[PDB]
Amino acid sequence: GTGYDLSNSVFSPDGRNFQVEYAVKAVENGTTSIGIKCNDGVVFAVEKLITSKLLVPQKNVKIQVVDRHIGCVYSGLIPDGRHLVNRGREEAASFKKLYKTPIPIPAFADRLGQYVQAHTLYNSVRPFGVSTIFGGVDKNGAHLYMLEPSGSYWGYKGAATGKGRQSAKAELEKLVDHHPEGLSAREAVKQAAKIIYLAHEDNKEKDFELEISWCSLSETNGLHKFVKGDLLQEAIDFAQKEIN
Amino acid sequence: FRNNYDGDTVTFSPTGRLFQVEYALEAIKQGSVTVGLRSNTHAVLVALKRNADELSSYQKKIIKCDEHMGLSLAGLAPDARVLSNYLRQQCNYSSLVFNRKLAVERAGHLLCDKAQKNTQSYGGRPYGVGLLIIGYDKSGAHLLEFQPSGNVTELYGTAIGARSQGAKTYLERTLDTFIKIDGNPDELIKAGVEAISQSLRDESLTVDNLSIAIVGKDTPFTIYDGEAVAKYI
Amino acid sequence: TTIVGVKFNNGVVIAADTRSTQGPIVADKNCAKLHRISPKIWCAGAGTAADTEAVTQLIGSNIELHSLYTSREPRVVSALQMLKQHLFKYQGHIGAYLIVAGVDPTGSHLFSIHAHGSTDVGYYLSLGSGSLAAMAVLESHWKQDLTKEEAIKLASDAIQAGIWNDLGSGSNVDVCVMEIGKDAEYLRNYLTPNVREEKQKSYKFPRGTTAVLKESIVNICD
Amino acid sequence: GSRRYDSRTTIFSPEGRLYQVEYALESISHAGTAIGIMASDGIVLAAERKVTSTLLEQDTSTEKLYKLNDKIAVAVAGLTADAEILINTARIHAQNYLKTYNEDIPVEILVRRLSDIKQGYTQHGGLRPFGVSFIYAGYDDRYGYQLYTSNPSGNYTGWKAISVGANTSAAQTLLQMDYKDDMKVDDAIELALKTLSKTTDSSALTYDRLEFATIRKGANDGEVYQKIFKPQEIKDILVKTGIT
Amino acid sequence: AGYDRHITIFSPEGRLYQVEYAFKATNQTNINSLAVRGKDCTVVISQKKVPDKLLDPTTVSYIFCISRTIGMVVNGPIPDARNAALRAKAEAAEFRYKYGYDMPCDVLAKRMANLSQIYTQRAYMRPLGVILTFVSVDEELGPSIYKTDPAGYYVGYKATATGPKQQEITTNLENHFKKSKIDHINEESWEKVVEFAITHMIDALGTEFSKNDLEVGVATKDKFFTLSAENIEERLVAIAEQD
Amino acid sequence: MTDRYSFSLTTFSPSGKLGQIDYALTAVKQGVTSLGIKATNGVVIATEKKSSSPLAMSETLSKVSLLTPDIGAVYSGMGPDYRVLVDKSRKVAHTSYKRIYGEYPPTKLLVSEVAKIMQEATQSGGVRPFGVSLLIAGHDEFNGFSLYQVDPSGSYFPWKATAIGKGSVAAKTFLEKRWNDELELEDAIHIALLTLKESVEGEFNGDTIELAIIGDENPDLLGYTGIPTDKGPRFRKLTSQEINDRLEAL
Amino acid sequence: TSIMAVTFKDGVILGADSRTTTGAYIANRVTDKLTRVHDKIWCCRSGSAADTQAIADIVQYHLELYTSQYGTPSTETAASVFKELCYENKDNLTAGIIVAGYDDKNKGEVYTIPLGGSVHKLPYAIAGSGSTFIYGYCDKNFRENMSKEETVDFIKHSLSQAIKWDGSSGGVIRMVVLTAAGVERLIFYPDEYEQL
Amino acid sequence: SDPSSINGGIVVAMTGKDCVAIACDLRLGSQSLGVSNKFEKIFHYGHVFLGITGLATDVTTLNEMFRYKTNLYKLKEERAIEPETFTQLVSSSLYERRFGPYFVGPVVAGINSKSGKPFIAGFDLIGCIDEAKDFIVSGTASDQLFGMCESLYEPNLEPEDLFETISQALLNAADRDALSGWGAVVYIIKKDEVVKRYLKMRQD
Ligand SMILES: CC(C)C[C@H](NC(=O)[C@H](Cc1ccccc1)NC(=O)c1cnccn1)B(O)O
Ligand SMILES: CC(C)C[C@H](NC(=O)[C@H](Cc1ccccc1)NC(=O)c1cnccn1)B(O)O
Repeated sequence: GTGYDLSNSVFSPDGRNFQVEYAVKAVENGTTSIGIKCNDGVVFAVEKLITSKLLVPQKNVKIQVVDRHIGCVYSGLIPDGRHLVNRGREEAASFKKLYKTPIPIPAFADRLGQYVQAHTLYNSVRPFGVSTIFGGVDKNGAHLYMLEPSGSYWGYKGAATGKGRQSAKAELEKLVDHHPEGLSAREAVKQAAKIIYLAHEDNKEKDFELEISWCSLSETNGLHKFVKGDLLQEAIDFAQKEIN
Repeated sequence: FRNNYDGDTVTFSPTGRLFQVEYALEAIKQGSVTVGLRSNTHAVLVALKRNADELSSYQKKIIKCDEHMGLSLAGLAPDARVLSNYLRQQCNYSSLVFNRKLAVERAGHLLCDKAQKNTQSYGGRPYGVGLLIIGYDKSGAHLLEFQPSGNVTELYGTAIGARSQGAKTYLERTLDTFIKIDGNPDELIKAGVEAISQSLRDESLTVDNLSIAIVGKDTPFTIYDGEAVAKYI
Repeated sequence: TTIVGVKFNNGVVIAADTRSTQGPIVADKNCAKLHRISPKIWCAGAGTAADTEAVTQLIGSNIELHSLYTSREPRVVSALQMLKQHLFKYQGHIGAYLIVAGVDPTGSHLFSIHAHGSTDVGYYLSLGSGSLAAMAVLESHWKQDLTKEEAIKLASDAIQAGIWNDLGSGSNVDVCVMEIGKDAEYLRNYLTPNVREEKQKSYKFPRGTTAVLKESIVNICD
Repeated sequence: GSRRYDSRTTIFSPEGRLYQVEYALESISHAGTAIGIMASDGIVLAAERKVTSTLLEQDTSTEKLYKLNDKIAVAVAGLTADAEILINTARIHAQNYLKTYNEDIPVEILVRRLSDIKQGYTQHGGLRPFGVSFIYAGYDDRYGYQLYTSNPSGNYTGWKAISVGANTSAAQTLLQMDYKDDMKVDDAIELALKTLSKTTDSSALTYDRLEFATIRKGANDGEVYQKIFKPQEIKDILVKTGIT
Repeated sequence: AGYDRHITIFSPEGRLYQVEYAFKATNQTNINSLAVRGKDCTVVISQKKVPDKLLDPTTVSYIFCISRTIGMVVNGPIPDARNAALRAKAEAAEFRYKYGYDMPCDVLAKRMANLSQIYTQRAYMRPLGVILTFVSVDEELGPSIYKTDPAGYYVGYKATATGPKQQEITTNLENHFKKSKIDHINEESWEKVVEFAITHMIDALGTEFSKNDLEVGVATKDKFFTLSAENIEERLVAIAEQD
Repeated sequence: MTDRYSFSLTTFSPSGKLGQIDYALTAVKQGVTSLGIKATNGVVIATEKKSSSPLAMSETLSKVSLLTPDIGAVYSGMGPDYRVLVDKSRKVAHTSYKRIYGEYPPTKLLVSEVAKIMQEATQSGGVRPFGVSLLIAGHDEFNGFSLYQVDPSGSYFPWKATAIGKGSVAAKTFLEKRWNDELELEDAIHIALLTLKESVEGEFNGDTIELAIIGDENPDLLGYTGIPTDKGPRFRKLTSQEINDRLEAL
Repeated sequence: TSIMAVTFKDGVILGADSRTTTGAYIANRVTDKLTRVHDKIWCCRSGSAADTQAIADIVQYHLELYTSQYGTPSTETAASVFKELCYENKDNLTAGIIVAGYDDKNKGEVYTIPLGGSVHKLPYAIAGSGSTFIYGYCDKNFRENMSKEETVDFIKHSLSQAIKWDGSSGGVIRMVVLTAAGVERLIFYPDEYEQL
Repeated sequence: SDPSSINGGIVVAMTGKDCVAIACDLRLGSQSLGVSNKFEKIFHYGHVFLGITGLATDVTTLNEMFRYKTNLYKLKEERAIEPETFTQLVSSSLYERRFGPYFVGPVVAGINSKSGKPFIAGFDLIGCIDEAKDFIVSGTASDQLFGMCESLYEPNLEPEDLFETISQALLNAADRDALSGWGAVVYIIKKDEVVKRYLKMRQD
């Protein structure tokens, strides 16, 4: 029969969970966001669609910090992302409380993973309507991750999600090939700005706003910080020039 | 299609839509129009109040949350009572525990997170109301738009409710003028009443028909109704 | 009470006296202080009698269920862990003081457990009010590499120290021998050096001595 | 969510009947007939064992007749497992009463309680009812010998003679015809066996297909005796009544 | 009527479709794995497929270190796999605390099969679309392989294989054991037993492997560990000096 | 989260059937044949080890389980369902009986407990009935030797002999011809082996066949000596070798 | 009880006496107060035998679970788990615990957890009833970056003095050596240490 | 203060030749004040006899509890509970209240209906079983009873002799206890019959 796609924890005859697959659709419908891992850190960037002149610029911050050393960005249902980050923050506090050290990024990845997977186990809950790009610096270097509505996650050299994920993935793949020796923090920021400008064409009708954050061993000491003023404007220019 | 996926908030449609949330959004559109706008010194709410009969009262649209914060509503009024009340408590908790006036931005995030919980769990329902939140905090004047989906946006100006698109285009046009209307409350309200009148159709905005609210630099959030709004008609 | 435990080259032996007391009064001249947790894990108990019987049977039961669940012989360290965690939970209020011993698939074992939940490992141990009499003997005659027979002697002598010198202990000696390759042998009343001498007189009364007021047959059937 | 799969066991039909009670009653109607007859000097319980085999150990068997008290017993028609759940609580209730008042529980009090437990499964908790009908046979010092009946609805009534299970209507008609108030136990025994013998859906009514019990004031005591008939005893009494 | 295919209640045929569809999900990842027993070791081999160039190959794994002595390979989607991994770790740590010895491979297997059985009976829980192969050198049973499915079934194996191409490997291995007549691989070192497993993975699948196509787990007395890309290469070099 | 299936999943249909119980019994019908036979001085339970791979070690999967030293079980239907029922049966024998009278429960009462656990799966919220039928055989001082069948509904009945699963109807018939009330235990083991050969397709040896008895006390199986009143379990699983010995006099 | 842990050039050493007492009775004279909570993280136990064991068992459990998910825990993490238990249950515990561990990145580390459940990271630490008597000796004789042989001698002399004066201390001196090399068990009998 | 010394009361049991005997006094007091001289402390479930000394309210409660449990037992087991088994049921029932115990000293007497073997046992208030081959004593005159029994007793007494013995043991122990006496009752239990006799004794 049918109806296999009306309830969350239900396996279809081919072993799929359609409700999760439907969540992915909401993700694909979202703004494009990305992460680039560099030689000693990680860079996150995202497209903010300017719906109106009335949206105060620089105000509606999308990138989110967890603990002091982890950045999170997501595409899809924005509230769903905040919910996940709220949990991540609890998840990290609990770890730090018992173990004293700040949570390793792989450890934190699984925390989010297990939680997201939990929301595919019961028909009394709905799967998460976001894919999340997150990472930071720990005891053994930089880590970048992307997590899907199924709870699937892996480590990434570079990652993208949302409307322009294909442009971005193509742009990311080139960097991997033209720089096998490892990008640097400053370069990955300029590059980040470029990649968002290039996935913006898949939505070129509405203006947009750029947001970048980074966590680098040498540049931010390991701490997640936002990219502001001069370094943001310099990144904007590099992208604005490489669009022509 | 749609009929099979709109039973509750726990169900995704094949295109990734959540229809119960979209249906909640429809209660906003059916609500009476309300406007919000701010300078760097003040923030203003203007609301068109609706009556049932000419023998009925006009139902209140503006609620105060703290001395520095308040909101206007469009949609299910009880839902606004529940949400303003929660906000009142959060405003209150910040003062008692931290001796700190709650950041309007932070109130934004709290309302988002509270609405969200009702969009992912069984037996719950989305909230059926839109809210416009103005306040004056440690970083100045603020205006927020709350949608029952959980989406909260900071703006210079906006409007929600029936025929709200009128005022929204007016504010979008006026932007550069009103953002500067600092240290003059009566002129910011005038711009707000002019914004709200761009969404009139049915009738004119009368004395017991208008509701205005103001907060800023040295002005605690205060509600104006009736005779007290006369000088703006 | 005097309970001891003594390791030998190929196993472990435990023993106990058979006296129970309330205040100065001997309640039981022949109770059994040796308990079976499983066929090859046995336990000597001192303290509150109900408590050692209960804690021993509870963990025995649960050890049995574990064995069935895992298709394995029970290990002494399992009984040790479960008993200590139980006693710890009851802060001491369960007055069980135990010498736990046995053989299992990791070899032979000897441990002690105190009421508050602390455990000790040794080649020779004693607990109870007779603890010092018996330990004095053990500290005097124990050596490493005892034969099974030397161990039974050493253990049995330790309890005798308790029986003769401690008013808290008396009557008989019970032993249990657990050898690595063999079935555990429980040896109820291994020594009975306290047989009451024949009484001087018989107190059997001429029938009718006792005055009766009234009599009736009791219904047992239904 | 779950609501989808809820059969809603406790709603009314448009005609104001309880679906699950009615269907339970329908299940009861296929069960081996049980007969209860009260006389002046005692009570009789008889029941047809539904489905039998050469290999079924009858000496160790019990499926229809259960002792609740030293003075109360029941005959079962329906699901044996469901009945045992109810029988066990009934034994407890009897003992609770005995401990409280130091008197054996009056027959009705016990019956009302069991009937109340059944009624509850009809009004709340969304569970299926017990697929059981009981005939209660008992003695107490207020009413003497009593015969009661309860069904999945939690309704109960008192009878001079009654049947439950299969072919009740035919059996009720037969009992109505031959029953007389001045009956003795021995006459009641004969009536019960005639009635079952005339309503079996089997070829013939043999001992191995019956359970039999009597509650007698056995006059030589001046106290009441529950006799659960052993297989040989049924074979004897089946000959006396003239069925062989 | 038609809901007998959505939650785990019986169909008129006495079947549980949701369990059957969970078995289907196990193959979603298109990865094959096999396990063999040595004289005093146990080896698991599993294919490693990294399609996307953007991935960090070092984070792509279906092998888990459950405890100091137990390893587990999973055939099925990663999020369910990790769910099962987390549980097994927790269950293994707790067993050691409560009972004072290391949880045996087979006992953990039984425990996970029991949890899986529960999802088979209770409506509110879905089965996990995974198959779990547990391996160790048990201090009592020696080299050990125990495997559990979404039906809550589990058993011990001389050797086993799991995935879309399960049968190819199975028959291959079945043939060896008819030939060798014994119930393990006669080899003293884990290095040669790893080699045997890779060799028979190559014959049965008819495919050659580079150092980045495989993933190996080895269980010895008191450790279970996984081989590095370079440890694999060393194994791949050694087999080539013979073919 | 939270089990919100607080309603029955087994309900009555208009004809009065309990659907899930029927469907469970259907699952039992597909299961490998098992059987029990009661002799004068013992009981035998037997079944076929239907291995799922020649790579599997069939000893690591016992179908005949010990419940108490004098009680054993076997089943037909869903293996995992059986396994958890064994865990529960073993536990309830302790919690509801041993921990209260210091002895193991008589067969009928332990059966009665198992049956209750199965009845509950028929009525409670959010569960399905167990997809198994059990045969429980045991001994106790006051009731002697006794065989019981327990069905998914929770009903149980005492048997002289019976079979469940795949070839039950044929096997039940074969037992009706061969059974008498004077059977010695060895005779019953013989009948059991004959009856099971009709059900087994492939190889029929001590590796394929799983057979257990409830007979005399086994002091050699006790593990300790010194308590006269502990005279050893009456439950004994026969070895591969013990089976093959009786298959030559077949 | 006399217990100590000392960081040196190559790692860290743990030392203890072997006496447990009930009043003036020696309930155990060969006690092992040096307890392993991970391959290269150990602790010294003082106070209640029951309390410290129950605490140590809980910690070992946590660290085993930590290792399964995250990999070798730092000595600092081990100390944190100990602390959390000792602090949160300060009203029902009598546990004086020294945590010492070897790590490749921090060499040897020592954390002391006294009664209230506070944590203190030190080059070396002494505790137990017997420790009072060697505060002077240890303060005067400890140097950083000593050799293994030097460190064995420092602990040996220190504990023998503590054993000498404290009735609650005695038996054998046990040590555990924690370095990159490995874990080494040392034992010193009365006939050797008494005459130092 | 001491719940075991408020109401007062003694129970004693002995084994003989193919028989057992159990006896109690009849007093129920409230400190110095005698309240009732008809307070029997022996009860029986089928052929199993139980005497309880101690706090009267707990004596009554425990009787009602064992009646309840033995009734249920008999319904399920379809046989009368045996002395060995009942002893276990008493023990586990008392230990169940370990930290809020019943203030009682129970005593079990009976002959196993299957084996003919005479059986007695005694318990502490928290369920510890003392299973003597010779005699069990309980109550506020237990010291006196131990003295009487340890001298008067000899093995394998005939029912008529055992009667004389146990009666003297009780009577003379009671007369040295302010809180025991006021009448006395003795049960002589044989396989087949049980005889019950009220003794004549001092009423002070
Ligand atoms: C453990 C038992 C079997 C052995 C000895 N214990 C006893 O005799 C203890 C001594 C004691 C302990 C705590 C409180 C009051 C009395 N006596 C009893 O347990 C006891 C049991 N039943 C009746 C009367 N006394 B012992 O360890 O000296
Ligand atoms: C850590 C333990 C094993 C060692 C010593 N503790 C004991 O001997 C303690 C008493 C004590 C003495 C002096 C100072 C503090 C506490 N004794 C026990 O814990 C004890 C004694 N007997 C049986 C069970 N536990 B100690 O720290 O002096």
